[PDB]
Amino acid sequence: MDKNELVQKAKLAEQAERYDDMAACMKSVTEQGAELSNEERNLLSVAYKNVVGARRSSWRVVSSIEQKTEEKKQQMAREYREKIETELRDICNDVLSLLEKFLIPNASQAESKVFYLKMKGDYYRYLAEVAAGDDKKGIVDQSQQAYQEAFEISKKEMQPTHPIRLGLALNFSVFYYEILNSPEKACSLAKTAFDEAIAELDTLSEESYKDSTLIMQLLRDNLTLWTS
Amino acid sequence: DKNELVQKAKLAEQAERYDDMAACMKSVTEQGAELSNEERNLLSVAYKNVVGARRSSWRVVSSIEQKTEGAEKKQQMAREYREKIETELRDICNDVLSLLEKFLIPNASQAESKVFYLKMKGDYYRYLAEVAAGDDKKGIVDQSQQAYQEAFEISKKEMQPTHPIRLGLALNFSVFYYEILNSPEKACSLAKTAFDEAIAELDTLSEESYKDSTLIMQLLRDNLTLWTS
Amino acid sequence: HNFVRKTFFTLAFCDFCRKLLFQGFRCQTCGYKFHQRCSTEVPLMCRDRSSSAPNVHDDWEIPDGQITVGQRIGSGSFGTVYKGKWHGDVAVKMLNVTAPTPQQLQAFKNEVGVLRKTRHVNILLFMGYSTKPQLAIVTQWCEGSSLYHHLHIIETKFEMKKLIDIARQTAQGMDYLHAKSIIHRDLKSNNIFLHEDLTVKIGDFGLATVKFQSDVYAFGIVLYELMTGLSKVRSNCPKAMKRLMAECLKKKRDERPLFPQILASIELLARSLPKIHRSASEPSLNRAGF
Ligand SMILES: O=C(c1c(F)ccc(NS(=O)(=O)N2CC[C@H](F)C2)c1F)c1c[nH]c2ncc(-c3cnc(C4CC4)nc3)cc12
Repeated sequence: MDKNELVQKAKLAEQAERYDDMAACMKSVTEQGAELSNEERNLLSVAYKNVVGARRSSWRVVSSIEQKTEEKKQQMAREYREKIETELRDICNDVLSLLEKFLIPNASQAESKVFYLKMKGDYYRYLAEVAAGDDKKGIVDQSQQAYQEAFEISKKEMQPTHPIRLGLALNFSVFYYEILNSPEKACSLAKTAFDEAIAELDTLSEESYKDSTLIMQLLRDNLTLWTS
Repeated sequence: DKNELVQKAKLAEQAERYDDMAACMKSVTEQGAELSNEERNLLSVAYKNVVGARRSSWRVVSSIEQKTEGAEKKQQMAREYREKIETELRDICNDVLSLLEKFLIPNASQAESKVFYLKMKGDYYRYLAEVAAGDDKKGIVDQSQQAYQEAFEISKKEMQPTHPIRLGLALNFSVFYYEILNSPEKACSLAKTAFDEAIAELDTLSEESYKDSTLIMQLLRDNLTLWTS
Repeated sequence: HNFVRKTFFTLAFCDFCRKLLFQGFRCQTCGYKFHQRCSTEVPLMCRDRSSSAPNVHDDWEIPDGQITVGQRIGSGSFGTVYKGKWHGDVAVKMLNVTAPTPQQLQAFKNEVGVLRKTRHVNILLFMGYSTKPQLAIVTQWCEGSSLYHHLHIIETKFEMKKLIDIARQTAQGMDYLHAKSIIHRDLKSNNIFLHEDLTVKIGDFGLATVKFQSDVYAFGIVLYELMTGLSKVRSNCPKAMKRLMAECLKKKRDERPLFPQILASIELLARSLPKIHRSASEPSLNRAGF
């Protein structure tokens, strides 16, 4: 196979949906140890996000019904919900193992180092909602280790206004709030990230001027929603 | 009437997992007995959605072919990927029509089931037409023409111009000649004739009838606007 | 604004061409959607091909006096409001004109012939009528309290899911009436009441002879009272609630979306809030432009 060959195929599966093949295309790029450019990196992150995007939406509605069934139906609907989450666990196991075993070991550049770790935290956060007890604690803890480790490199080599660095700023802040129920602990953390970007707005460029503000509005909308 | 599976099909539609819905609803037909309108109504919803993705997927891929001229290796893969869809799409058409002609129609008793089942058989043959070309296309379309004929035979005698099933037939059957035989005026008179009857059946309005009646008639009237423009 | 590919099922419509939308674009900002063919006219502000078949999922007259009438409940424009009881729980309106005119006398026969078939769920079901001493109309009594009382007298604020579902069931009412070629003038919460389980019932649709965009306009003010008990609406609620109200209150008639579209749209507005009820994640990069 060829890298230029598969890039074209991905740019077609990016159309007409069928994200399952699109993810399978990017996976074959990894196994040869080839590094990904800035654009080659986006497709892998874009494709895998949507595949797990469907399951989470399906799970949330199904759980709502099961907690609203009060009785053989309640037995049946509960059985169906446990089936969906089993599919989710397969995807997260595949994706992070692909990073840990192949992509992360070859990571050299500073910006790419941030991106690999940020994906590690996010694709562990989704596993937390299924988990309960010490399983939830470990998943919360383990994802926090990667999240915390990722934040280290952010301050050393990245500007206060970097789209990838700000990307980790939003998710890691949410992780403490949504899952670990530490609102102000997360709110104080998220509040720091917002001021960094607005501090040196002049440093932006037309390539990412609005791109950075894409997260900034979300942070502001997160801030307003959390403040009340 | 094994509601154990019936509720499962309901869940999948709520869960949007239409692949799951088809498999269970298929087993409903395996009972052999006649099915209520609700039990039968779902089957049309599920297989329609699965085919809905392919017709969306296939047309975009084929649009890239006959486009981006001046490239060899680009279009080589594109042809394979396009024809990769067809084998998948032909599975559904082969599977579904292998189910209608065996279980539902041979056991259907009333005009409600006989008209509905024949209309469904005709519609799925229409989607098979876009793929093949020439005699291969001819080998399929000539099969569907008799289907929309016999379906239109019983419906004239039995059920009223306000019946939900018959009115839908007035829509697609008009498109059949319009997009596979390319006879605008021929299709123009056929559907517009049934449109007037629906207006004549205003007195037969029901809480079930009014939704479908206007819905198809609105879209039925729209086709006249764009086609004759 | 950023846009992504999307295929729509059930029922969905364009936002510019305002016609059926099966496969088109959707905007993560303000939920804006449009066809590719109609994308040529879409601004930055927040070879056509045919479609096919979409999946779908005189004995009434009663004498006078026998009814055990109750207290006056209200005062209408053309009658007096009362509740009675005669072999069942009903309510009777005491109309104005003491001596019926010959024009409305025969029209009374046909008005009964028209109202005898409107049997919608979210409307107060017709039960009877009378004209023996004077014109009168019998309407089913609501086994509870009306809509206006609940949200203004002895305040009982409802669930937002219940609040929108009330509007959803309210939408089911007026939409069917327009399919009967009926245009309404007095559509307001002052004529809207709550039945068992506070289910919405709509009356004041009688007198087809004695007495749509304007109806939507009236319907727009009704839904304003729900979410208010424009910017005063809850921010945590889906932003598409604001968009639905904005279009329904346009000054131009045809610019206001019609009732058939709103029923599908209201269902959409009732899905985003439960499906996404949490702090927002991160949106990915846009991949479209014009
Ligand atoms: O006021 C009317 C009425 C009317 F006087 C005249 C006409 C119509 N409509 S109609 O007849 O034109 N129309 C066409 C066919 C069908 F008849 C409907 C009416 F609806 C009621 C009818 N039934 C009701 N039940 C309960 C309440 C009520 C209860 N509680 C409270 C507050 C304490 C909480 N307020 C009000 C009011 C009415």
